[PDB]
Amino acid sequence: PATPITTLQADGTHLVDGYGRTVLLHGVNNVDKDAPYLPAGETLTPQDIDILVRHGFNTVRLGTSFDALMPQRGQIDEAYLDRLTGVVDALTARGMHVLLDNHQDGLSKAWGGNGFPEWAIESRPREWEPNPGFPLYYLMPSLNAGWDEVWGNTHGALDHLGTALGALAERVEGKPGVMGIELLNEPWPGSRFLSCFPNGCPDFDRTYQAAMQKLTDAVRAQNPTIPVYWEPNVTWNQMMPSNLFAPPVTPALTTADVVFAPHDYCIPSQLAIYLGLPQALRGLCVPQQDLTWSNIDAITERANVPTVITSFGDGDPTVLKNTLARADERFIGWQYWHFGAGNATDPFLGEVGRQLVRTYPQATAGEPGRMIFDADNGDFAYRFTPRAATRPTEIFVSDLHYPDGYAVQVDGGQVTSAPGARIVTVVADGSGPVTVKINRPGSAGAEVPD
Ligand code: NA
Repeated sequence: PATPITTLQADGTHLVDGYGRTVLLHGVNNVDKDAPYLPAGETLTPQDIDILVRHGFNTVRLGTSFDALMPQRGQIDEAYLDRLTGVVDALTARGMHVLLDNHQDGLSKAWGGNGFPEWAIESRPREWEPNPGFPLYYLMPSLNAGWDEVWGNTHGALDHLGTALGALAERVEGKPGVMGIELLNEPWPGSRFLSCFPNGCPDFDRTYQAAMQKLTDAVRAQNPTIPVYWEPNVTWNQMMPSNLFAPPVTPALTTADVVFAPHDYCIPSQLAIYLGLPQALRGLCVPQQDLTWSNIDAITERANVPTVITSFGDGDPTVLKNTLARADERFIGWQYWHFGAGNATDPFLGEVGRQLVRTYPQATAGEPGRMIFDADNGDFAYRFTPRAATRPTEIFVSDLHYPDGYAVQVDGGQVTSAPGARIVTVVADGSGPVTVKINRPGSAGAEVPD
């Protein structure tokens, strides 16, 4: 008898469910970048969804796009919206919190990318201008001129995008499992991007923040309560800090339920995948990714809003621990790139899945304390401080790490679930801290960090 899914509400840095519990989201991306969008029989199947549930994932970052929503000037595609809501409903029915990702790469299909419809952008690449494809096409002069049209609202591109996202927001209004709308994937600053280096671009971030606020206000005009997810400008991915929410340079947030949505990629990993550069350069992933996490801490400290890592990984098993361990340190959730529809085999049964599939507290009837998971042998420890909630703490137990079953110990509380349950339920004895250990029966287990 599964716990009915609820809306999530940001309370400082916490996402809190309808039962008063603090939620940790671990899941995947599923994004359709080419017309026709979400066509019959090419979306996530019940077998796909069974795979996600089996491995205890509780979120999907589901792609949409301006092009999908408004493929002709001023004309919402209501049929596309039917198809999208069908996928959303399928996911939320199985306990997945769905984040609607307004996706783009390279601005538009004019450049071989996706996201903004071609009718909305005037700029076009010339026949003689080199196009290196993703990701280096962000250096093309015509693609930069396109971005300038966006941030200058030269031809009303953001006004139309506001209409599109407003229509989406209206369509999903009232659905508790919709965790929000992510306003724009990887926003690129355009022609003056060199102002972001080597230490960020406060003036651009003022422009960007105002655009995100305008979009947020348009969304909220049609759906007053839906959470909105704001990415940093994408020079973030080249180690640059964000200047969002940094008065007096940029405004303090005065809008409820805004969540920070950064990505966490290793540059040399991505360069090896897309350019064929030496894989051994990934020697630098650890220190470079540590820089990203430090940039996240700065936002957390200054703005006091939640963070979800909305994209990371991209098939490289060597880099995952850098995200996973640092996210666990901060009790921050995440969505892995990428999970395709129509899987003929479970793609989580190898090295990537060994790390992504974890024992973890999906919802805590308390304030989270420190947590560790050992992805080699399944050792798990977690401490938290109880607060009153209307449901118990629920901890998903990896279906991969315990081939002879699992043992659970709780200090300061009790296990109320059956032996071998997929979900461990824990009720606190009192006001004092609760410590949960889960491990293989013969293991001495993990210790709570610090
Ligand atoms: Na498609």
